[PDB]
Amino acid sequence: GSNEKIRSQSVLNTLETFFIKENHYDMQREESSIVNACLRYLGYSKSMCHEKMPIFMDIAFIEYCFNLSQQILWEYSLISNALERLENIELERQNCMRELNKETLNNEALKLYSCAKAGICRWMAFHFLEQEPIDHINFTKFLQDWGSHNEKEMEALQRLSKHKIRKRLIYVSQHKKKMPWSKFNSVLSRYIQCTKLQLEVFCDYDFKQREIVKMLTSNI
Amino acid sequence: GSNEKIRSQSVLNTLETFFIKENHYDMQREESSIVNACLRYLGYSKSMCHEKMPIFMDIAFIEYCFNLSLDPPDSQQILWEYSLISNALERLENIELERQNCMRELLNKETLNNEALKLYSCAKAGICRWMAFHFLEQEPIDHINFTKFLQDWGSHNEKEMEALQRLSKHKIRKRLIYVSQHKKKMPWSKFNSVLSRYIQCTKLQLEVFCDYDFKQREIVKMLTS
Amino acid sequence: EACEMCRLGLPHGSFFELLRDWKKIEEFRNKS
Amino acid sequence: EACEMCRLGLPHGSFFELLRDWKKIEEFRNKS
Ligand SMILES: [Zn+2]
Ligand SMILES: [Zn+2]
Repeated sequence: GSNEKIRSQSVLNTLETFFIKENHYDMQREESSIVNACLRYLGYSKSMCHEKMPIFMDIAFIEYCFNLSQQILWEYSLISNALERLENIELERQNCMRELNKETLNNEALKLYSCAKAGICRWMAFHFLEQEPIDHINFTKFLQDWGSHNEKEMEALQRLSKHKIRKRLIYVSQHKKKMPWSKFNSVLSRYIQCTKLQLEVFCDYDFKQREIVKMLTSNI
Repeated sequence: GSNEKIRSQSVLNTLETFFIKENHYDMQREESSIVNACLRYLGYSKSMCHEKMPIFMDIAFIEYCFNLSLDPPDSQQILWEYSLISNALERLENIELERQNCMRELLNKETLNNEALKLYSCAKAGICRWMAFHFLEQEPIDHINFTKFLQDWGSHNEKEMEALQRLSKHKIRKRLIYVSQHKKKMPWSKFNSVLSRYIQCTKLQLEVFCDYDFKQREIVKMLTS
Repeated sequence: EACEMCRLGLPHGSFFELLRDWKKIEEFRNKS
Repeated sequence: EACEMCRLGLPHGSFFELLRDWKKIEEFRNKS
């Protein structure tokens, strides 16, 4: 019953020490087996099914999913879930911040968020557009769900979808090379580090940002 | 360096939560993978190479290795192998040393202490004996490791261990007859009971007197009224 | 009792879905 | 720097021996 709670809580506390980094989390090969075993245990834990997931889990997932330390799996269901967890991070940031440099960082997160969210939605869309045949239902269903702030860009991708493979690749290939992924990797990485910094400083989380705070106090 | 220290201490705290039992620890299917992963992580952890192992690990090991049960039988779950059983006796000795040390520093205290001592000597001797039985039934006998085992773990019992060394020179049928007869007289279930009681008695002492938590609250509650 | 997945003893919730997504990424990166 | 095993990064000590012993018993009970 609730010994299973205590075991699961303890397994979660171990993940917290493996996942919360100063910089970004990645699967080092010496930790894959235990991290996997911890995730599988929580995943099948009866007591954890309706439990509020800590925000360090979502952050570690985003860091892992987008390799922030062809490595990103551009799959509909996965990126949709990834965007949902990125949203969970942002809501938690907003709530915790709502309680000079406070507003500078708060605004920086808001701009990096939308820009990162756009980048993810865009590159998922590019991946829909590279397939043959296209899945028009899911492509549309994805744009409706996630790109509703960048509506004119999605309108343009929607009417690009009517063209056959050759022209789709030429638009996608040229637009990939105008703004490459490295831009969004950098924006996304910065949103995570900026969110971590805010939450530790003001909202009393612990993201191992003590050394980062001392460097900003030094004046560089 | 310090970060992997912290991570290893956390893996160890998670193991504590899986291993410490009211009754005795056994490997359940749904915990196999995480228990194995935690044990491998600690086994290769650089920061753990010279850390003293907490006593719950030794206890869990002993419960698992000898497949200890209180209430209830399983066919041959104990691996009678020289190196394993020698390491097991070492870990039992560590439990005893921890218990003795902590009992130096209410009215049932002397009794619990003395009962643990009797149980330790009997458990130790029983494991010795059953390891010796295994050696005696091998064909040929591993005389180097056999003699080594008795020196290391049969110093207190030097009277009995003279006979086994003479017995090891006789042929297989004679050794099999001896072992057969000595097993019928004092079967393993007697030593399962002795070990189980040693371990459970030790857990209670350590909990009540020496500030451990070994989930014995119900035994302590009954010992009040 | 209310949650029929709980009654059925089947896995579900945030931690399970995280697990599935994490595994997908691994499977993808293991032969890449 | 006293420990040559620590200098070479090779596994050793109590937790390592526990692991090996633990593995030996699991091996024995899956076969059996
Ligand atoms: Zn449920
Ligand atoms: Zn060393």
